[PDB]
Amino acid sequence: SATIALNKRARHEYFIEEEFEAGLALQGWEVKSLRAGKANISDSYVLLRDGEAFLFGANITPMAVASTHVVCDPTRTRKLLLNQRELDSLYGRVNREGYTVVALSLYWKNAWCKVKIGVAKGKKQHDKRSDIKEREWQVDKARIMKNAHR
RNA sequence: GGGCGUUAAGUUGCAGGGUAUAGACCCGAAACCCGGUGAUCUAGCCAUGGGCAGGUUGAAGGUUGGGUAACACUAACUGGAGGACCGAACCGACUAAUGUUGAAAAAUUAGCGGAUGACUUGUGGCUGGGGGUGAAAGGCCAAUCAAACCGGGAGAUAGCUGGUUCUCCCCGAAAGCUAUUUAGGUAGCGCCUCGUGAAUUCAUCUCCGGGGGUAGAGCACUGUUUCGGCAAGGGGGUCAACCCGACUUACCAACCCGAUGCAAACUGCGAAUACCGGAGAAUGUUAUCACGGGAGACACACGGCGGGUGCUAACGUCCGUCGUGAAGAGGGAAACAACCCAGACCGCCAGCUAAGGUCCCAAAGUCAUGGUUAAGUGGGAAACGAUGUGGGAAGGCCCAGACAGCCAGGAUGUUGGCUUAGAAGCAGCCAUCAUUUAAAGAAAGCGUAAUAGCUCACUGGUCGAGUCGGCCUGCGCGGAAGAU
RNA sequence: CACAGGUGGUCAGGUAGAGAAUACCAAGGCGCUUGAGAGAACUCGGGUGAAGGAACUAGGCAAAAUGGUGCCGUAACUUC
RNA sequence: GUUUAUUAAAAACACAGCACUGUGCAAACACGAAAGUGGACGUAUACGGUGUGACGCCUGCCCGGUGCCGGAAGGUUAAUUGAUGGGGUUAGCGCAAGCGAAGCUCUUGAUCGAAGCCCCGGUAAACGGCGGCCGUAACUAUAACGGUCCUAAGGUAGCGAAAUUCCUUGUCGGGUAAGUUCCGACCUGCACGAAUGGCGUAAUGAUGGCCAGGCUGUCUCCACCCGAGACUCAGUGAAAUUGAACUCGCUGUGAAGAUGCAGUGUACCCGCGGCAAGACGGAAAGACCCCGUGAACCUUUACUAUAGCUUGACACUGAACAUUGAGCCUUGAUGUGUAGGAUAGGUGGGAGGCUUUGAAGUGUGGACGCCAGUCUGCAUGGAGCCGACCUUGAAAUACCACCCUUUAAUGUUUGAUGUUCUAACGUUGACCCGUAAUCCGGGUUGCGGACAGUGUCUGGUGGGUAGUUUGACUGGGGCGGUCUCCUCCUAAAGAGUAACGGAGGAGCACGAAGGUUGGCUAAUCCUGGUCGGACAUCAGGAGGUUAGUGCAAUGGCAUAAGCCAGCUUGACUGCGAGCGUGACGGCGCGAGCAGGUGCGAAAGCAGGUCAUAGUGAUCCGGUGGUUCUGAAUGGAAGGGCCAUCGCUCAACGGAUAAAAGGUACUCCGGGGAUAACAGGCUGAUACCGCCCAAGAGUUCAUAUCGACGGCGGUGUUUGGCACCUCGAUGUCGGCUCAUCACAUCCUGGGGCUGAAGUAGGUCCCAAGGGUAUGGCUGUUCGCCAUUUAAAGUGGUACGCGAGCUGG
RNA sequence: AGGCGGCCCCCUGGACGAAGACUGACGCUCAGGUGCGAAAGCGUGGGGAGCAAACAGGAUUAGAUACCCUGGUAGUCCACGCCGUAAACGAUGUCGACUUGGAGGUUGUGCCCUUGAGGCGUGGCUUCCGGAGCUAACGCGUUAAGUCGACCGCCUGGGGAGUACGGCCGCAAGGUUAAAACUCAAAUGAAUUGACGGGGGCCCGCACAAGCGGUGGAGCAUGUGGUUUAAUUCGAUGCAAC
RNA sequence: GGGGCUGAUUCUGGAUUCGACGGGAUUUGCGAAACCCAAGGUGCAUGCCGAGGGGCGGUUGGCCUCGUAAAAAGCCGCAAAAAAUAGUCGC
Ligand SMILES: [Mg+2]
Ligand SMILES: [Mg+2]
Ligand SMILES: [Mg+2]
Ligand SMILES: [Mg+2]
Ligand SMILES: [Mg+2]
Ligand SMILES: [Mg+2]
Ligand SMILES: [Mg+2]
Ligand SMILES: [Mg+2]
Ligand SMILES: [Mg+2]
Ligand SMILES: [Mg+2]
Ligand SMILES: [Mg+2]
Ligand SMILES: [Mg+2]
Ligand SMILES: [Mg+2]
Ligand SMILES: [Mg+2]
Ligand SMILES: [Mg+2]
Ligand SMILES: [Mg+2]
Ligand SMILES: [Mg+2]
Ligand SMILES: [Mg+2]
Ligand SMILES: [Mg+2]
Ligand SMILES: [Mg+2]
Ligand SMILES: [Mg+2]
Ligand SMILES: [Mg+2]
Ligand SMILES: [Mg+2]
Ligand SMILES: [Mg+2]
Ligand SMILES: [Mg+2]
Ligand SMILES: [Mg+2]
Ligand SMILES: [Mg+2]
Ligand SMILES: [Mg+2]
Ligand SMILES: [Mg+2]
Ligand SMILES: [Mg+2]
Ligand SMILES: [Mg+2]
Ligand SMILES: [Mg+2]
Ligand SMILES: [Mg+2]
Ligand SMILES: [Mg+2]
Ligand SMILES: [Mg+2]
Ligand SMILES: [Mg+2]
Ligand SMILES: [Mg+2]
Ligand SMILES: [Mg+2]
Ligand SMILES: [Mg+2]
Ligand SMILES: [Mg+2]
Ligand SMILES: [Mg+2]
Ligand SMILES: [Mg+2]
Ligand SMILES: [Mg+2]
Ligand SMILES: [Mg+2]
Ligand SMILES: [Mg+2]
Ligand SMILES: [Mg+2]
Ligand SMILES: [Mg+2]
Ligand SMILES: [Mg+2]
Ligand SMILES: [Mg+2]
Ligand SMILES: [Mg+2]
Ligand SMILES: [Mg+2]
Ligand SMILES: [Mg+2]
Ligand SMILES: [Mg+2]
Ligand SMILES: [Mg+2]
Ligand SMILES: [Mg+2]
Ligand SMILES: [Mg+2]
Ligand SMILES: [Mg+2]
Ligand SMILES: [Mg+2]
Ligand SMILES: [Mg+2]
Ligand SMILES: [Mg+2]
Ligand SMILES: [Mg+2]
Ligand SMILES: [Mg+2]
Ligand SMILES: [Mg+2]
Ligand SMILES: [Mg+2]
Ligand SMILES: [Mg+2]
Ligand SMILES: [Mg+2]
Ligand SMILES: [Mg+2]
Ligand SMILES: [Mg+2]
Ligand SMILES: [Mg+2]
Ligand SMILES: [Mg+2]
Ligand SMILES: [Mg+2]
Ligand SMILES: [Mg+2]
Ligand SMILES: [Mg+2]
Ligand SMILES: [Mg+2]
Ligand SMILES: [Mg+2]
Ligand SMILES: [Mg+2]
Ligand SMILES: [Mg+2]
Ligand SMILES: [Mg+2]
Ligand SMILES: [Mg+2]
Ligand SMILES: [Mg+2]
Ligand SMILES: [Mg+2]
Ligand SMILES: [Mg+2]
Ligand SMILES: [Mg+2]
Ligand SMILES: [Mg+2]
Ligand SMILES: [Mg+2]
Ligand SMILES: [Mg+2]
Ligand SMILES: [Mg+2]
Ligand SMILES: [Mg+2]
Ligand SMILES: [Mg+2]
Ligand SMILES: [Mg+2]
Ligand SMILES: [Mg+2]
Ligand SMILES: [Mg+2]
Ligand SMILES: [Mg+2]
Ligand SMILES: [Mg+2]
Ligand SMILES: [Mg+2]
Ligand SMILES: [Mg+2]
Ligand SMILES: [Mg+2]
Ligand SMILES: [Mg+2]
Ligand SMILES: [Mg+2]
Ligand SMILES: [Mg+2]
Ligand SMILES: [Mg+2]
Ligand SMILES: [Mg+2]
Ligand SMILES: [Mg+2]
Ligand SMILES: [Mg+2]
Ligand SMILES: [Mg+2]
Ligand SMILES: [Mg+2]
Ligand SMILES: [Mg+2]
Ligand SMILES: [Mg+2]
Ligand SMILES: [Mg+2]
Ligand SMILES: [Mg+2]
Ligand SMILES: [Mg+2]
Ligand SMILES: [Mg+2]
Ligand SMILES: [Mg+2]
Ligand SMILES: [Mg+2]
Ligand SMILES: [Mg+2]
Ligand SMILES: [Mg+2]
Ligand SMILES: [Mg+2]
Ligand SMILES: [Mg+2]
Ligand SMILES: [Mg+2]
Ligand SMILES: [Mg+2]
Ligand SMILES: [Mg+2]
Ligand SMILES: [Mg+2]
Ligand SMILES: [Mg+2]
Ligand SMILES: [Mg+2]
Ligand SMILES: [Mg+2]
Ligand SMILES: [Mg+2]
Ligand SMILES: [Mg+2]
Ligand SMILES: [Mg+2]
Repeated sequence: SATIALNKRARHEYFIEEEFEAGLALQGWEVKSLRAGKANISDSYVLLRDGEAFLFGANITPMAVASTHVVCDPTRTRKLLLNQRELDSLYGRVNREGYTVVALSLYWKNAWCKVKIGVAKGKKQHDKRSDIKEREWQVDKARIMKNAHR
């Protein structure tokens, strides 16, 4: 009885180029967090290591049904996965410059928990001009509706 | 074929046991309802009268004047508004003692608040009970109020309570089953009576006919579990400490073999008793079922016995089976319904006896031979101790002098290096074999800078009868501290 | 009940006081329907107290103490 | 200011000020069934209802629940409404069945029908409602911060250990020598809050809490004195109580704490004044607690009613016009199956009544208009258009018209909104008159008018008003749980046999999963083999009931009662001796026999399932059969018998067609049959002693503690039992006094010591003497101040109310 | 001075000119005082169409408690009261005297034939240029920020702070007067030169759409990034490299 | 403290994250640790004595080598910090 989660504060920040739809591997005492709607995907960026992708930093919180006692950790290098013909080429995409690949949403389709994947660009950035083209398009079309009609 | 009848003499009286409908054995409710009666107190209200002694405080307005151009504002003066103050009569009831079959079924005493107001008050009219009135407390409406009081249906009703009065004689229960808006009541049965009718009927018991699955027992099986052999392969290697790993102890590991367990929801075993059914002797008031009259009771405790609950705790709970209590007096357990003995027809200044007792209170063995106790246990309770004891079976020393006495010897190797601080036995693991054996410890025990030592272990010697220490026992000592 | 009870209106004398309060008095009234005796504990109503002052205790309840006019003097605070 | 007279003056109530809402005056509302009467001889700046309470600053979010307001397209529906239908009567056909015309009937209820409700918005100064969880900052501290789930929406203005805050005496500070109260702040507000009002606030309060001065018998600790009682003498002279008394102490027993019992100790009989521990002292049939299928009031969306309040029907109740509804004078009369001069003939005869029982041209004013055409009318003419068909699963709008999925005029025909009028009625409008009368009647006129208001019926509404249920069981009640039925065990070897004792199940499934006939016979493990895989299909081997029974558990099963295949229906009709089974109701087992089966050839077998669970009394009604009856006869609308339907009536042998709560305003009947305090009885837990040695303590078990475990004691603390007490012993603390125990707090004696001495530790003895004052708190306890030789642990109805305080 | 905006009536302040007569400095400034004083806000009542904070909803939004839309209450309106701050700006206190011009616009007046809208004059207010001269300049510039006089308030660097205490002032909101410790050494007005603008106009270039090709699709030639590496020896590391 | 509710959108039922990871099966080829024999190739050979090793050390008690007695190996410790792009920013 939980709905589709999100980590929306990335899309108008980075550059998103090509998208991939991963799976996970949940590691022992911490799944009903997602079933209840408790999550933290704050600054979750997949460090590619050993040909074996991991999520780190994300604080999926423990539940309260499972006693909060012999539970696992909120943050853990959780071993992500995804099909070989989709994984085995993205190293050449991501391993060049100040790139990481992030998590996007811990949604679930096909009765099954997921995580999204998309290659990112950088933060040391004048990230202005395509937040400027919006007000150099909306005001422009208002001005030219005014001009063409009026 | 069955089921229900024809084997049936019934009515109307009178006495009577019940059941029925009427209050239905009697007294006893809070209330519910129908008529009535009350607003002399009180609750509000209404018309018409009265009361408020004495002091204070000084509002508004008004002047005499400043103030401005008027106003505003302001100075003293007058004027006396107030749910204003202090404090009488009057009200009111806050605090405290007294008084509580007091003086009074709500008050005295001493302090207290309001006291020209939403006041108080005289007298008189109005408001009716599921109604009034209410600064509204569920307070008040005649000392009574979450529906006043007075008659009536009222003999409301009470499945609950206490009482029910003359005598003798007979028999004599139950506290259980089921079912209950049912647990405290009643019904049907089971149990006691009174009458009728009927059979060796039932009852006790020897032999005989049988079905059991309790106790006890047993582990193939449901399931349990300890250990060895058999044990795959393992997280441990002492050793790589990079390795294909030098691998093996207080480790686990299969359906496995051998042994041992336990057990209400385990049984291939299995009584004792209990019960039903036949055959037979005696015996008893036919004690037995069948019908009929009338019950009572359905709140049971203990005590033993096999058991669920509880802590093998209760004068506990809840059932089985039996005795007693209830419903049972008598004796003894000091008294003490249940315990142990025992059934009170009645009288006797009559004998025998059960249980329990036989010094005295007090009725009887100061009896006997044989023991045990020395603790006033007997006269309140143990895990545990012990040269207290009494008995018995041993076992090893025992006169080729041993048991404690009493006297001597008690070591070289070896301070073993160590590791402490010096390490001889001493602070500490090792090997303590052995030189030299009459016999003597790389040390049994102390100590402190180590020490230095010290005895002893273990023998020799002296010395002239029992020991020395383990079991089994009856009796007993301590542990054994409570409130008048 | 010959009961510390309960009810309204009319008149207010002297003397110190603001005054019908209170005090002592007049005119008028009554002296309280059981009385005598002794001077215990104790109860009630009462007076004062060495020294300490709330230690008492639920809490200064009670008691004590203040108390009248004239004049001086009089805060934070306020809707003045 | 004022209230519980007769225990409560307060923080209660009431007030002015405000906010809303109702009310157009015959008000609105209330009492009275009505007449009227208040409101008010007033008129929205007035009155009623409710909410909070002066002013000062302030009064935030939410309309989902709930109510109220408006709105009416649809759903929804009474009273009326009887069209259709459905079943019996009887003229008559029935030779005898059966159909059965009108009439009276009995039944079913299409159709017209308002409010309400469903629905549409609003409104919180209407009832009310106002969240979680998680993450980072400069590691410490939180988190402005993002995350994301639900609601209608997340408590903002101010406040906050408070009159509210348990844990809690939260923390810190001031006040104190010390402060569970107080005062200030702080947030972590279990469970503050904005008109059931928040935070301030001067003034007052017989007010709640607290601190200081001055004061004192309030106190340490009382002393005299002043009186009235109390005491003796004289006079009068009572009550509440009482089974009876020749009425001692202790220990034990005992419906369990003795003035009476058993033992023992002590006591000359009898007064007088005091004291109040005991006679469970005296009063008030215990009010707390609960059983009662007693009782009262009270509430709400508990049950049915019911005053009112509203909605419609008809009557009181009337006429013309606009709109009507079916009707109401004759049939015009429409017509596509892809088929097509294209507007086609239900059964039926097969082709013409016409043609003077008077047909069309052509232009085109209506109309079916997929332009194919047409229902074409008729405004000046004196006359022949169609029929088989051309495409024919269905031949002509060429020839009857019982006249239709389809439609018109002219009059007739009645419901509603319309409108107007007055004659019914209202007039608590005006004026005159009875007359001396503001009522009443009568008249004059004016206004309103078929509304309104009444009656009967009916719908929605409705704690304003009344009647009552609200179950029992229980190791006291409520709370929870349980209640029927099935098997085991408890169940003590026949049957039976308890608890809120132990573990489970069931409210069905099966037209085959039943029937007979013939067969067939298990899991498990190993070997071998294709994708074979850890367990599939196959072959053998062991295996020997360790599998399976449509489901729980037990007892069975191999002749199988399991697993297949073949047949087709005995999961039969009427009976049933004779038994097991319960109190009965009643469920259970059936051999054998009559009818007609099935299976197999036959002897034989089947009245269910391998058995035990899978259900429900009675009434009340509907259906079918029913030569049972049939209120005079003959029928039947109805009643019997037979088959059979509608219950989680589950509290299951069922008090009703349907039923929750509060009482500390309380009331009656009872009981220790059952509670709270106390007594008794256990004694696990508590406490206090002992026992075993891990070890600590430098070496060294016991100077001194002792983890692992043991035995035992007193009868104190928390608990269990329900014996005594409910026609009543009063219960926490403090104030007052003594007494006893001894497991000792000092004083006293001694031992051992990691005891040098001062002092210590810890046991052996010993109860005779002593055993504190303050603050906080009700407190005992507790904390702390500060003493002290020490400030003992306990029992004694947690000593002590016929002696007091009453916090 | 804020402010003042249809039309009319009533009542009324003030200005400016005509040509005189008139009293003779009665005049100027003014701390404190008194009075007015936008809009907002507050109190009492009213009326409340539109508009429209807080408020609700939709979005835009990485977020949006805003800009946009959709609705909508405080208020804006009236009357009577207090408030007494505004960029209450011409950021220029009041009164005077003088110092060259022009172009307007407003209103009043004298004369000439105004035959017609005409001609030159003196007035009054106001706008725009602009000389002398002054200001850092910007600019003002007979209405001065020029030349002088008469008083009057006001400043002594920015923050702190126009804040706190305290007094007055009112119901309040806060108006009213008005410190300091401390802490930087700049804040600051004009101008100029760059650069930039989601400011402007104007212009270019295969930079743009017009059209043609291939890149990016799979392989394959070349280089690089990274991954591996005893090492694969360095550099080229968006635009300007592969 | 007891009592109820919540423990994956199956809630009396049968996962398909097609999701590179750990463990298993099938298809597959040539090295002896996946397997074996001395003929097809071939000489001074095997082992027990005994002895030794990369500026330096270690392991299988042993991997190259050696004949009456001494010189040379694959991997591990002391050390090229063998961080390559470092986490999301400016200083
Ligand atoms: Mg028969
Ligand atoms: Mg007779
Ligand atoms: Mg009789
Ligand atoms: Mg009074
Ligand atoms: Mg009082
Ligand atoms: Mg007074
Ligand atoms: Mg007064
Ligand atoms: Mg009350
Ligand atoms: Mg009374
Ligand atoms: Mg009454
Ligand atoms: Mg009554
Ligand atoms: Mg009667
Ligand atoms: Mg009676
Ligand atoms: Mg007898
Ligand atoms: Mg029952
Ligand atoms: Mg009974
Ligand atoms: Mg009873
Ligand atoms: Mg008899
Ligand atoms: Mg057994
Ligand atoms: Mg009989
Ligand atoms: Mg009885
Ligand atoms: Mg009983
Ligand atoms: Mg019994
Ligand atoms: Mg017994
Ligand atoms: Mg027993
Ligand atoms: Mg017992
Ligand atoms: Mg008992
Ligand atoms: Mg008996
Ligand atoms: Mg007896
Ligand atoms: Mg005895
Ligand atoms: Mg006898
Ligand atoms: Mg004799
Ligand atoms: Mg005697
Ligand atoms: Mg004798
Ligand atoms: Mg003798
Ligand atoms: Mg000797
Ligand atoms: Mg007097
Ligand atoms: Mg007298
Ligand atoms: Mg005296
Ligand atoms: Mg005195
Ligand atoms: Mg004196
Ligand atoms: Mg004194
Ligand atoms: Mg004190
Ligand atoms: Mg004290
Ligand atoms: Mg006092
Ligand atoms: Mg006094
Ligand atoms: Mg008062
Ligand atoms: Mg009163
Ligand atoms: Mg009272
Ligand atoms: Mg109030
Ligand atoms: Mg609404
Ligand atoms: Mg609502
Ligand atoms: Mg309607
Ligand atoms: Mg509100
Ligand atoms: Mg609102
Ligand atoms: Mg942090
Ligand atoms: Mg609290
Ligand atoms: Mg406080
Ligand atoms: Mg509140
Ligand atoms: Mg509220
Ligand atoms: Mg005597
Ligand atoms: Mg006694
Ligand atoms: Mg007695
Ligand atoms: Mg006497
Ligand atoms: Mg006496
Ligand atoms: Mg006395
Ligand atoms: Mg007494
Ligand atoms: Mg007595
Ligand atoms: Mg008594
Ligand atoms: Mg009683
Ligand atoms: Mg009673
Ligand atoms: Mg009237
Ligand atoms: Mg009621
Ligand atoms: Mg009950
Ligand atoms: Mg209970
Ligand atoms: Mg049995
Ligand atoms: Mg038996
Ligand atoms: Mg079957
Ligand atoms: Mg067969
Ligand atoms: Mg079955
Ligand atoms: Mg008939
Ligand atoms: Mg008949
Ligand atoms: Mg008849
Ligand atoms: Mg029943
Ligand atoms: Mg019934
Ligand atoms: Mg009794
Ligand atoms: Mg009892
Ligand atoms: Mg009893
Ligand atoms: Mg108690
Ligand atoms: Mg008790
Ligand atoms: Mg005992
Ligand atoms: Mg114990
Ligand atoms: Mg020692
Ligand atoms: Mg010891
Ligand atoms: Mg008692
Ligand atoms: Mg009692
Ligand atoms: Mg009594
Ligand atoms: Mg007390
Ligand atoms: Mg002692
Ligand atoms: Mg000693
Ligand atoms: Mg003593
Ligand atoms: Mg003594
Ligand atoms: Mg005792
Ligand atoms: Mg006591
Ligand atoms: Mg005591
Ligand atoms: Mg007493
Ligand atoms: Mg009290
Ligand atoms: Mg002149
Ligand atoms: Mg000034
Ligand atoms: Mg304004
Ligand atoms: Mg207004
Ligand atoms: Mg818009
Ligand atoms: Mg200013
Ligand atoms: Mg300006
Ligand atoms: Mg200025
Ligand atoms: Mg100015
Ligand atoms: Mg110029
Ligand atoms: Mg200047
Ligand atoms: Mg100037
Ligand atoms: Mg300021
Ligand atoms: Mg520049
Ligand atoms: Mg620029
Ligand atoms: Mg082009
Ligand atoms: Mg590219
Ligand atoms: Mg390409
Ligand atoms: Mg390079
Ligand atoms: Mg270089
Ligand atoms: Mg390049």
